[PDB]
Amino acid sequence: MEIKEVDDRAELLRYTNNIPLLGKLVNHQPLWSTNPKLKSFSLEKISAPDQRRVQEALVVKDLLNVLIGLEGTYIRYFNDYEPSDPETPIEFKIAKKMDPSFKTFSRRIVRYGKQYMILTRAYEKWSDTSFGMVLQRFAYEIRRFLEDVYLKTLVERLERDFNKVPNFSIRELEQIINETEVNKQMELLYNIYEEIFREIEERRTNQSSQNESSLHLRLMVAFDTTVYPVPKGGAILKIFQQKILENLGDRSSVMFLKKLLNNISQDYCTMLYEWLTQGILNDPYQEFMTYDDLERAWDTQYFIRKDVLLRDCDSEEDKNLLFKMLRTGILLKVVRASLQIPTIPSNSSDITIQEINDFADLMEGSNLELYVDKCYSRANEIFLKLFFQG
Amino acid sequence: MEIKEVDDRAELLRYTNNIPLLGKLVNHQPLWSTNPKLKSFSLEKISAPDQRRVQEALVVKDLLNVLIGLEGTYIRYFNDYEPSDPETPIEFKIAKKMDPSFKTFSRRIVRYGKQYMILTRAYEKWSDTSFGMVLQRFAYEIRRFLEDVYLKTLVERLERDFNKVPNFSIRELEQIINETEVNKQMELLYNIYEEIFREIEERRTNQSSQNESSLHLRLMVAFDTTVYPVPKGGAILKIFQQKILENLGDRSSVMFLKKLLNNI
Amino acid sequence: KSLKHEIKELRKEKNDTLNNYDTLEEETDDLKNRLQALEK
Amino acid sequence: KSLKHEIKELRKEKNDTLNNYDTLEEETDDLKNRLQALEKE
Amino acid sequence: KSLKHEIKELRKEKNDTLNNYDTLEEETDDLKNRLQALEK
Amino acid sequence: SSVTLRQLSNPYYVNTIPEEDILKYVSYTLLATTSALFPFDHEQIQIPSKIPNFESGLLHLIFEAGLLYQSLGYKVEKFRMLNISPMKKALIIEISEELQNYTAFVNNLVSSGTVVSLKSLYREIYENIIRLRIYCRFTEHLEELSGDTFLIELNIFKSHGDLTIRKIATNLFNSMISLYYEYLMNWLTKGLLRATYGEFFIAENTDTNGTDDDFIYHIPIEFNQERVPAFIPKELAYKIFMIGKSYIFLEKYCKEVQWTN
Repeated sequence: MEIKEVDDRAELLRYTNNIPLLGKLVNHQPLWSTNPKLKSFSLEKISAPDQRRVQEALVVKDLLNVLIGLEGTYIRYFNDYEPSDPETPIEFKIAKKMDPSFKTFSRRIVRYGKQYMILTRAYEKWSDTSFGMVLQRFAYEIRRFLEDVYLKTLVERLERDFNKVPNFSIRELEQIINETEVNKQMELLYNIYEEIFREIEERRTNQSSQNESSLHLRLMVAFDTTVYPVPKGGAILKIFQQKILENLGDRSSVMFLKKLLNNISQDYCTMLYEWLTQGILNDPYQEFMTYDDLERAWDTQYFIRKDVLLRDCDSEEDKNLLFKMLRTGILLKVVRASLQIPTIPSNSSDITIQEINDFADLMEGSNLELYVDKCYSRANEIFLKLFFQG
Repeated sequence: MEIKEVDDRAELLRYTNNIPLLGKLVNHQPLWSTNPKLKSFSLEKISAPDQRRVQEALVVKDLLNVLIGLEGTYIRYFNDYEPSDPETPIEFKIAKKMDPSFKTFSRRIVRYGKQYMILTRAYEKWSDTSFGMVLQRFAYEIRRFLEDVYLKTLVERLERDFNKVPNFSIRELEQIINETEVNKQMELLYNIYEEIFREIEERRTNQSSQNESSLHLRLMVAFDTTVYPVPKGGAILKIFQQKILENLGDRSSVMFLKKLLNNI
Repeated sequence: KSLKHEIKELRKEKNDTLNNYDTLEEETDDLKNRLQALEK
Repeated sequence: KSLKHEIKELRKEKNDTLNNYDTLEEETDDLKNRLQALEKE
Repeated sequence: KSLKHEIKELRKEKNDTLNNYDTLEEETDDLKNRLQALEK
Repeated sequence: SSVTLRQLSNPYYVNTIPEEDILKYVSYTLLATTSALFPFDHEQIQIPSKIPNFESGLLHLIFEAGLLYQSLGYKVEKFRMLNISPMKKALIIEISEELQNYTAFVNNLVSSGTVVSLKSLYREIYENIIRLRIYCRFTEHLEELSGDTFLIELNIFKSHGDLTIRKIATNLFNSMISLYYEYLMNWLTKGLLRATYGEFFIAENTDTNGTDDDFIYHIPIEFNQERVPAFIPKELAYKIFMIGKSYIFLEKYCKEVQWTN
């Protein structure tokens, strides 16, 4: 192949304000559509059955480049692809003169390459602060997955066999992609991405849309029915529990999804535990089920974010449990503020509360009910001791 | 590399009247600029990406020799270096046909080589009696640093890896220098030396210069407002305290400077 | 709004130019496919 | 106001793409001239 | 004072000679490279 | 058919730079140095024309680490010669220590010989590219924000969901808070406001308007309630202010030198 001469220079982006915390800071390489660095050796010159494997070698090289979102010689970006646009669509156009079997296989691989690009862009985007640490931990999980499963598989199997294994092929490439299940794990992460994206789109377009139990108690409270632009906390744990309810029967998929749900929600379980045992509200990303005002000092009015709730709050027992959690937290903060202490001693009651180590396990049965009941009894014991002896 | 024939007699110095107490008493070796002992094998002939490690090894040898002030085959003193004159300036010029990455790393390491030369010359000078025991103890601490830390690092790490450790390279040389803190501690010593030097220069140029409590009390005592040519005692302990202040936050630099002050 | 409008026009012009370049390459290949039977 | 960088990048990328397009029209014209020399005979 | 003057003049001549040497060596090497091509 | 697909693809990419030479020179380019292959410019790396668009894209991804290392080294060398508060110096030291760990990691990769392709080199430095990205984002406004603002921001980022951002923020916060504890310790045991650069909630205020020019009635020290960090209760902040004020009082006006010492 001949060599064309284009000025190619790597450099950090000058304007880094519209770039997320983990967005790519280096500029983009020269695109084949505008700045080709090779006089493309047209394919039909090696289309004969004796040059078929040479064509396969070229195409598999281009596919190993595509599987990480780089354009090969014969598999180039869509005409509408704009790399300087973080919202740009992502498609690949395949050399028309390619062997049709290679073309089919290359389409099926281009699919996973586009999924890789989209997921990379998605973890970059959700690494920001406005998305809540549930979605941030999810983005971290996506990045960890790519780097330590998908990139590992690519590098150590497909590229390594291209370099090392004779009689390697493109059908063996797709087979190896399907073996390690990395395509199914990518399909699960990309389905979760698509669901979060569809919900964001609904919340951004369906904007024109907008109990006596809240008064039956002695409460300076209010429901916060603000439908936030991006789902947070419970709104995304509902997405994950729904994707577990949908993928039942495929047990590897369910194990993967449950590992995801248990990793992502660790910090959320920490929030809920600290709330139900200390009345602490360490919510910097505004995603807990309840919050206060004045961010005179004790004059606090609690709100309930109906958007980030773990449950529906429609039924009777659901509102009972919700208000019991809010009440546990209120009583424990009142105790802490009374004793001027920063935390509540662990021995200030005979009822000990264990942490939350498996979120799905907490949400699945009535474990949330009994857990909040234990926390509520402990809070009421401490609170009535305070108010009856001090 | 083929040998050249020059006269190299290592003898003591004839006149030692303007030499400090610890000043060097031998004469200087022949410089490459005037008396080269080898025909320099031009580096352009090993610029091929296959012979790149050969040029790397030659540059590492020159660097291990520069690190103690000795000019190498391809890294040499510049033109104004006069070895007999002790107040000479010190810079190294690097072979222009060297690989540009090797030139960059070599300039970085030449910084340390020049700092070693200047610090050795500094304690040699400050070993005199006209400098006060504070500057003399600082010169003793400088020489003990060199001998027991800088030369120990140099030999037992850099030369032992250049002789026994494959996969060693100039970038790993600079990494080793940065990891052992030798660059940071030597930079600290060189900053203190430069502060003492600017002080000496001010006191040498600022010659346009000129308490009632000693009278409110029965004290037949006067003030000696003499501004000496070199700082002594408190005028140097103040420099060290000022350095410890300017290094607040770098606990390693603060510990080094505090041990230096407690020693001096 | 004017900067965004120039971006919209320049993107449309890029997309049109690339579709024209693809079309011209198909014409180039058709001309080569005619000509190679004469020059061989 | 940094939208001006995408404007300059698109203008440069368009001009590069148009230099490719003009070069491919010169190649198109060369092929048409070579066809007009041979295909008639 | 006279000895210090002579030292300064001799130091200057040395520096100029050394700078001239390098300029001359560079010319010498360009000529060698041209010659190696011609003798080859 | 023992010919691998790489050997079948090679004859079409012979006018390009072989991968092994690209690796030899990337060894240096990752450390923000120039070379004969990648002539690292002012702040550009100038990828040659013998490197096609796919290798060029992969090299852009890889050289993100080299450019980030260069920018962070520039920040370190700039602030190493400036006059900055101790807490900014601790932040600069954490930056330079990250750069030192990155240099050690790149040198281990290159010297081990286990890196045989650009894609494996990209996967190996991926998380290091991410860490350098975080470090270069956190310190974009280094010369424009005070140490306590950095404490507030890193306290916000200690709750991030990403473990890497959270860990970097936690370490930066722990170093800057060690030096803030040194500020507090100085003020509480010596009444010193030495080298705080306006990062402390207690500032020496010798600004008077003719009333008490010699501080007979004043003790020229003010206590800004708007600068108290969110991790210190205003009651404990007032107690700190009063402990320092009482130490300075006892030592300067009550001449109680032995007991204050």
